[PDB]
Amino acid sequence: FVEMVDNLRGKSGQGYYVEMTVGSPPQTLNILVDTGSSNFAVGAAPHPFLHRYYQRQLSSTYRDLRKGVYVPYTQGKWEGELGTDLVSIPHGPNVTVRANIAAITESDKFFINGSNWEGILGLAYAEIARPDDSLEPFFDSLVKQTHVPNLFSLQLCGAGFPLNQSEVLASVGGSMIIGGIDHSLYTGSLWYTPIRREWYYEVIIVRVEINGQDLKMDCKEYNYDKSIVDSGTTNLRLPKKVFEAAVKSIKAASSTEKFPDGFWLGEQLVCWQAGTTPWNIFPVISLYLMGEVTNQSFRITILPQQYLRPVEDVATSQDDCYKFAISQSSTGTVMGAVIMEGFYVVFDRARKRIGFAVSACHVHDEFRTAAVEGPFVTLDMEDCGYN
Ligand SMILES: CC(C)CNC(=O)[C@@H](NC[C@H](Cc1ccccc1)NC(=O)c1cc(C(=O)N[C@H](C)c2ccccc2)cc(N(C)S(C)(=O)=O)c1)[C@@H](C)O
Ligand SMILES: NC(=O)[C@@H]1CCCN1
Repeated sequence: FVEMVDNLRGKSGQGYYVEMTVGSPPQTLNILVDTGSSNFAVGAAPHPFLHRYYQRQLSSTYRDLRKGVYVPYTQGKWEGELGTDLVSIPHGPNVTVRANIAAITESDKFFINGSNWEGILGLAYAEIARPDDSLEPFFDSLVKQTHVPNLFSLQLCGAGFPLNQSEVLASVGGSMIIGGIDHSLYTGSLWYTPIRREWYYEVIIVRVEINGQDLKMDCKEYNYDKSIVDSGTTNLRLPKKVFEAAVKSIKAASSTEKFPDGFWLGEQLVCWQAGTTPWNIFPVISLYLMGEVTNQSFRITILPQQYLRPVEDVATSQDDCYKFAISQSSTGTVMGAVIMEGFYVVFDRARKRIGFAVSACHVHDEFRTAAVEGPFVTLDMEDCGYN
């Protein structure tokens, strides 16, 4: 799928987005790819952080549904008006689809200054779309209206170091292959875990390790409430109990250096002289997921290069600085960009499963690399899922 390879732009901490056009004549907009929601929405009125926005009055194909819509996210929220219009993806399959579109009229802490995206593409299921499950999500409309296979895959590429606005604009930020899988985006084998239920892209974690050492918690604690794959979330987010235990372990593994509590809470950056970041003192983190085969599991392992996110501390500073991107949640585990930047993730909706393979663009050093390995069968499974 050469045509779609490299169709994403973006950065760590900012958001990965794809170019789409809406209405007639086509209006071009950068749309954030978000597997943590199911609404297709675009800025539709002026906003400080928006360089452009959808102008319904200039689209001859716009259809006003005369209904309001409200969408609150873990971070940010917005309000808008529902309609439908023709939508296309310049660097995706060659099709045009009539889709539901939330025209954003008011928002709070949703749009990000300097992000370059103006809308969001909720790729999860109807069950969680607002106002309710009757508002057909975009991917669903795409599959019903075309011959595109009911599957998409994502490769989000972090850089390992900061990028200014010009570099971010002139750089490839990943690929979103619509309807298929591109072997050039990963190495090794693709391991699949079941989509537990079709609402969020829900999965079940069966074990967690920090540098091979078992966190040793009841696996229900790992999925307490739920565990999901969310490309629209920056961090690897963990339930309070798991988070406290994981952080105590990461601290113990990296104790040759002491960091303020603010670092561990993600409130302050840590910096080292240019090129001297001590990646090796930080542990790798492994999450074991249920396999498709009964009593079988596999694990995905990330490196500190995935969980210590680069941040530019000023313009002529000779320091490499980062923020700890693992934080706590009171709404289950959220495998955000920190996990996704390490793997090629296949959302196989047709077979209700998610595949993971080491990403061809994941960041690493000469000594360690991200990994996807299995199978494991000593595993004490299911009672791991929450109810
Ligand atoms: C179904 C829907 C009504 C609710 N579902 C969501 O809220 C889900 N998350 C999807 C939203 C989508 C979104 C929200 C705001 C701006 C852009 C997209 N994402 C978040 O809620 C979310 C986004 C962000 C975030 O900054 N996302 C940006 C755009 C981003 C940067 C880098 C990579 C990917 C995304 C952060 C966090 N934090 C919780 S954190 C500090 O732990 O990572 C959460 C999930 C938490 O259930
Ligand atoms: N995310 C990006 O901007 C990529 C990563 C390396 C340079 N381009």
